[PDB]
Amino acid sequence: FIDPTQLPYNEKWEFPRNNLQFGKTLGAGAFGKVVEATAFGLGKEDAVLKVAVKMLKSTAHADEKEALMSELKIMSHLGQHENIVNLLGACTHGGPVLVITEYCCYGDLLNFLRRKQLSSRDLLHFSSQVAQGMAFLASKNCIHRDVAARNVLLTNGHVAKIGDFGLARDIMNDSNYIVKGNARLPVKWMAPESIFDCVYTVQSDVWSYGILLWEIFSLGLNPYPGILVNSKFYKLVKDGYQMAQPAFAPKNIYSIMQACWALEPTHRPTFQQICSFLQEQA
Ligand SMILES: COc1ccc(COc2ccc(Cn3cnc4cc(C(=O)N5CC6(COC6)C5)cnc43)cc2OC)cn1
Repeated sequence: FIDPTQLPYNEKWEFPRNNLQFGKTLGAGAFGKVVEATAFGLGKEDAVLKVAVKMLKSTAHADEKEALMSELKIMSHLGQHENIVNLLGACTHGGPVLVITEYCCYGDLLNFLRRKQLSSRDLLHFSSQVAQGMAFLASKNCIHRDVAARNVLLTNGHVAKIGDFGLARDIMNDSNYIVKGNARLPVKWMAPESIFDCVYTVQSDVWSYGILLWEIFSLGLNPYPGILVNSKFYKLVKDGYQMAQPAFAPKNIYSIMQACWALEPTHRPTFQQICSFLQEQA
C-alpha cells in the first residue's frame, strides 16, 4: 500500500561480527551458504543464542553481493512474526555481509515428514502456522515465490516457520528446479499464470501453498507422483488437472487445496481466509 520495494537498509540491525562464533554449515548454494553460529550478546537480553548466518561464498561478486543485500533489506522491513524465520541482526561493515537469523533446530518440514509419531492435529497445526506466516508476508506486500515444504522450518515446540534459503539453496543440482530458459524454477509448485507469464502475486503464492498442503497431508511425497515435468505436464496443469486427495487429508483440507488450485487467480482464497477456516476447523 504505502511502501514500494526501494528502501535502503536500517542500521539498527547492525551487530559486531566479532561476537559471532561460526559452527557447522547447514546448507549451501552456488554463491551462498548458511552456517550455524553462536551470537555473543545479541539483542537487549544479552543472550548467547545459537543462530544461523547467511553469507556469500568464496566465489561471487557483483549482483550476488546485491542479492544478499536485497534479501537483508527485504527481511529488515517484514518485522518479527512467530511463523516466519525472523531476522535477528546483520554485519554489513568491516567485512562481508552477514545476515543473522533465528536458528530452527528441527530442520525443514519436508525431511521431518519423510523421517516420520505424527498426528492429525500435528498436520493441521503445521498447515495453520504456515498460513499465518504467509498472511503476514501478504500483509507486508511481500511475494514469497518459493512456497514449499522444503522452505518451512520447525523450531522449538515443532512450531513451523516459513522462510527461504535463497542464495543458500543448491538449486543447480536439485531436480525439483526445472531448466526453463535462463532460469531454474520449482515448476511443480507454481501457479500456471506464473510458469507461463512469469506473473508472481500473492494469489500465486496461494497456489503454491495448496501444493504445500498436499505435501503435508501426504507426509512428504513429491507432488504429481510419477509425472515428469514436460510439455504434457504443462498442458495438464493448464487444462485443470489436480492431484488426488492425500490419504491423510480430511475432505475439508482437500477442499482448501482445490480452492488454492483455481485456474483463475482471483478465485483462489486469501491467506487470511485460509487461517480463519483452519482456525474454525479446530
Ligand atoms: C518470505 O520471505 C522470507 C522470510 C524469511 C526468510 C529467512 O529464511 C531463512 C533464513 C535462514 C535460514 C537458515 N536456517 C535457520 N535455521 C535452520 C535450520 C536448518 C536445518 O536444516 N537444521 C537445524 C539442524 C539441527 O542440525 C542443524 C538441521 C537449516 N537452515 C536453517 C533459513 C531460512 O529459510 C528456511 C527469507 N525470506
